Amino acid sequence: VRRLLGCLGSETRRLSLFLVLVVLSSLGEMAIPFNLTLMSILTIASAVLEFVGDGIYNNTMGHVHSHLQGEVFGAVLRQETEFFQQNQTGNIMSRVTEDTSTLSDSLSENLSLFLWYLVRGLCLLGIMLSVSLTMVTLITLPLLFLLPKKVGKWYQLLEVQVRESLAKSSQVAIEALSAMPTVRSFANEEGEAQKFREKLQEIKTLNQKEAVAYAVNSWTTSISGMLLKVGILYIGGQLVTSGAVSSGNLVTFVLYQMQFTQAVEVLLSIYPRVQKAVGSSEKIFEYLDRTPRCPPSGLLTPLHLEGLVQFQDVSFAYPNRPDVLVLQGLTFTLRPGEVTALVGPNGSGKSTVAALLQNLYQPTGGQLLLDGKPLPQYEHRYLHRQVAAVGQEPQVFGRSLQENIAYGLTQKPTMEEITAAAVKSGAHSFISGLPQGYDTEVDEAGSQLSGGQRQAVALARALIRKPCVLILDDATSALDANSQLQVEQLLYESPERYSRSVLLITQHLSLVEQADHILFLEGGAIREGGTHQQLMEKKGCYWAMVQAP
Amino acid sequence: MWRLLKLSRPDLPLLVAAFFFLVLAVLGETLIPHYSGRVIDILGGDFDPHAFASAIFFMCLFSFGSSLSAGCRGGCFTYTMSRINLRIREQLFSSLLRQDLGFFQETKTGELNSRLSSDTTLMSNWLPLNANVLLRSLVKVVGLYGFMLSISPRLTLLSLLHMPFTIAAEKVYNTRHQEVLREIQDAVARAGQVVREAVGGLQTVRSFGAEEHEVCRYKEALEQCRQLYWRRDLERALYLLVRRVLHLGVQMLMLSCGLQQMLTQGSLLSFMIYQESVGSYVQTLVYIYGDMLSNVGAAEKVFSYMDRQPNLPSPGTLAPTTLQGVVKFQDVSFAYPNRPDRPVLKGLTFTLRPGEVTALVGPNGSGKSTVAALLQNLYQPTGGQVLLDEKPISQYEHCYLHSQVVSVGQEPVLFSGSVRNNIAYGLQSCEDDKVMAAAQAAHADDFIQEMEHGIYTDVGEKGSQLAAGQKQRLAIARALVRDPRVLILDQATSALDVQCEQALQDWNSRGDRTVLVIAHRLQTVQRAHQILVLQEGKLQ
Ligand SMILES: Nc1ncnc2c1ncn2[C@@H]1O[C@H](COP(=O)(O)OP(=O)(O)OP(=O)(O)O)[C@@H](O)[C@H]1O
Ligand SMILES: Nc1ncnc2c1ncn2[C@@H]1O[C@H](COP(=O)(O)OP(=O)(O)OP(=O)(O)O)[C@@H](O)[C@H]1O
Ligand SMILES: [Mg+2]
Ligand SMILES: [Mg+2]
Repeated sequence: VRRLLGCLGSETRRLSLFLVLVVLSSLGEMAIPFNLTLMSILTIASAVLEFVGDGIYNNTMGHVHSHLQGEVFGAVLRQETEFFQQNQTGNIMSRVTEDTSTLSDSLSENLSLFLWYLVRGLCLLGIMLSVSLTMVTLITLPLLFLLPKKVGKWYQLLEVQVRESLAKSSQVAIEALSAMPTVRSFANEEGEAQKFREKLQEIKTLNQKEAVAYAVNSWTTSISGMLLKVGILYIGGQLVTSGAVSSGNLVTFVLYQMQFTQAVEVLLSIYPRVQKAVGSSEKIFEYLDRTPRCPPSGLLTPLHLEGLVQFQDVSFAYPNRPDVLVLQGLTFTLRPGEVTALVGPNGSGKSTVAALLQNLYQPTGGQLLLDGKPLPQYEHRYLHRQVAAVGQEPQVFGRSLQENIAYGLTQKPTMEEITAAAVKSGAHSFISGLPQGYDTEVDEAGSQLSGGQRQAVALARALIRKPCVLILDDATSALDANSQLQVEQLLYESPERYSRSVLLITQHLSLVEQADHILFLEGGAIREGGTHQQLMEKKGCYWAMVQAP
Repeated sequence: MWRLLKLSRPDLPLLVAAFFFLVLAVLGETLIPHYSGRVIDILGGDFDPHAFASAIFFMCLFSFGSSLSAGCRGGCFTYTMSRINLRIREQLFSSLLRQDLGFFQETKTGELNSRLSSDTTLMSNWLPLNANVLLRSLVKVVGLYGFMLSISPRLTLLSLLHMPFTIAAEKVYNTRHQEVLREIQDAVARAGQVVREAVGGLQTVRSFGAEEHEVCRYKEALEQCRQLYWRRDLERALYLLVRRVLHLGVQMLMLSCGLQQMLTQGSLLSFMIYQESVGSYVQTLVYIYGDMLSNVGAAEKVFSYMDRQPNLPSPGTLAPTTLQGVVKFQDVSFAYPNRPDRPVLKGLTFTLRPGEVTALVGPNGSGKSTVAALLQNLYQPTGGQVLLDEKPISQYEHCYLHSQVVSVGQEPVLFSGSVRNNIAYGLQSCEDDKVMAAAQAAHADDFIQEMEHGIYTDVGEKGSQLAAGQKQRLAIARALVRDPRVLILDQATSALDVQCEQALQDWNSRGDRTVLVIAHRLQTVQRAHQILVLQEGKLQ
């Protein structure tokens, strides 16, 4: 239950400057009432107290909120890649945003209520001190803790499924919204509405039990307080006949007794809210304490680097389906100033080789070396700056073109190299056509651009880092015959070709004739390897692929 | 400000019923402080066997009835204030799924998800947050009012004077609060966009090592929300302080009106503290009324999304049994509604025959995919006509038109269902033989057997578990499972290898299907009956 002290104590200093004030108000209540402004000068002073407490406490609570949401999201980004496909996007959105918001508001209300009533209850206990009747009340008090102890676990188990179904409904909503042309082109809006209602049925089912649980809790709290009041008043009335104390002695003792019961039933009411918040902080605190299974960032940052890449007996298996092995026996070498073209049928695993080269995953039974050193040894930023790739499906984010091209660079290159990289990739030939120049805005997922424009923007983004290892993977799929020769120049006519190691994965057989090396990958195994003429002279699978038409 | 009460109609047999457990509360509570005194005065008037037990029985029954009403009221209120939220969420999603395409480019997906997941609780938060103290308070106020009705003929100058102090500031505050109550939403939802742009492109972002960049952007977005929250809390606390400070004016005025008579000191000095109390409770009343109205009115954006009408044309009722398949363009010129006054098509005009293959070629940005998307009645041409047979395409039934005319887009987007739930997308019911036939027709059955669970394999978001060629084959099978009459496919040869491309050369081997194909490599479309070339949005 007390899992919050590790994420609140850093603010407690400010809370100290609240807590003293709390008793500065509490003794205001305990003090007896002791000149036409005599009722004024005190009263507005009390109002000033009502400005200094909640003026400060709220100023701390936001610092608890905006920090915590800055941490949990960070705990999302440290996890491994295969986590992000095990948990859907909508689930991560829901657990990042609304669970944290609900926990923060629940804490911000319940902490203030708990303090402001515990101090008053302690003062009310202190002021009434016959010792014997007070001790009788204090021994019958801890009997009432038996039922919320059995109620809190039910509350946690009930609220966890509420959060799960809300997250699933949000995932359905965002998946329906993010693919709107595909939804409308098949006329399947009613299916998405049906899926949303099917998700909301579980929420209604759990809420109809939440209401009953709240009603039973209020019933038990009021019944327990009432019965204890009748018990203490009865035993007092029976003790009156044996003398005990005077009428005026007990006429205030019973009043302080019912005030103490009023103080304690509020804590009895807020115990289930504490249990509900504890249940609400379940999936979030799993994200914070989860150990990422990927290796951490390295520390080497060599000032001089060559594009020497070695694959030695690399075998990989996807963690979703670990009983199969996608890659069996990869072993090859990439040198600077050379072009290696990796070709094969669909389902071979060329994108898996690209993912292994970019340190997205880890090999199962092999060695991958960059300049004689393993990939996790290098620093994360330096490694992803020295290795650049395009990918089969490029993605562009919703900002300016000059920020999409220079994305991820902390150095912040100026205008000149941005324009040079846009000219080199051929993107500038339409970028100057836009009315706002390079400062134009493109929306989410690049819906304002065509396929060739998106591929050109991705290529210009990958070019501007001046990488030593470059991976092109179907970068010429959507490009026409006019722009693609630029890519061909980028492979064979640019003077910077000697400074890069290019890994080309294309199904266009025109670009692989001039490659220094050609690899044929089928079933996760290298079938043929050599130059173009050596493969053409011998009879093999590459010859069949060429001579198929 | 009114429409949400129209959303409270199915909750009619609860809410007023909840008010029943309200009044059965106070009808007990108004008999609580009197007879409880009958329990304490017997301390000085000790009569154990008869009066004490009767007083205890009556007090126990009264408190038992009050608690039994209060618990049922709380259960009914907690059920209703979640049913309202569920109805609002469902109706908002059903309204969002109905609007046009151009609405989705102005706004962002994170904004709509934040409107779904954060503003609806703000709608449903208009319940009185603290109510038990309010119910004890109203009974106490009624009792104090009944006790101070003994000073009636001098209270004629008191009730009227309690109205107009510091109320002219109230009409200020409910303005200055409400705009803040909107702005925080416009600072929350935009911040909720940031967690989109990382997560949905996580495999992109880790490809460049920009995690700290996204974390910095998220913390910068959170700082503005923290500042707005602090501003709202400070303004509310300052208003409360100034109200409590300036409340004493009527107190000192009535103190002067009491002391000007020098009824005596035992009748006015022991009288002032109760109206000095209940002034705070009537201030609480007006404060909760203002806060409730502000919380209701702080969702003008959600109400506008509720009431927004699309620019889609009137739906058609036409759905004939036969369909020839002749397609005609009549001087069609189209400009996107998001970026107007820049035409993309500049007077296209052609005809598609039922039984021949028409290929379309053009450079990047020339507008071929715009033609393909316009042919499916996704958009509206500003000039010219798009005719299917002899009738305009907008006059057809939606499901019938999108079951007869189908397209394979530039980039297929897949969903998080099974493979059978993705091939049969948009179909109410279909047999497994149709799915198997469409799988053989697209050469997709060779890798259906390879993956686990057969055809019931789970496929993640956007087809992440599959490769690009398998996704292309699944999209082709999804298009072919409907047995269409008009089939538009653009760049279906993006990721397929040479063998599959040669094995899937002739789409028109059936000989009774209108096919439109868009390709960049001109050698692939040498078998087309008709070839169309367009430059800068004009046919050559
Ligand atoms: N995230 C993943 N989880 C599980 N299996 C995967 C995943 N990504 C790919 N696979 C599987 O790995 C194999 C090859 O994947 P990959 O995308 O690397 O193929 P490819 O040969 O590069 O594709 P293509 O020729 O279509 O470009 C397939 O069997 C595919 O189902
Ligand atoms: N949704 C959109 N909103 C605004 N402009 C758009 C939109 N879709 C396309 N455009 C613009 O229309 C022009 C061409 O669009 P389109 O995608 O139809 O071209 P295309 O020539 O078919 O593309 P490709 O390069 O894929 O062959 C470009 O200037 C592009 O920016
Ligand atoms: Mg691939
Ligand atoms: Mg196009």
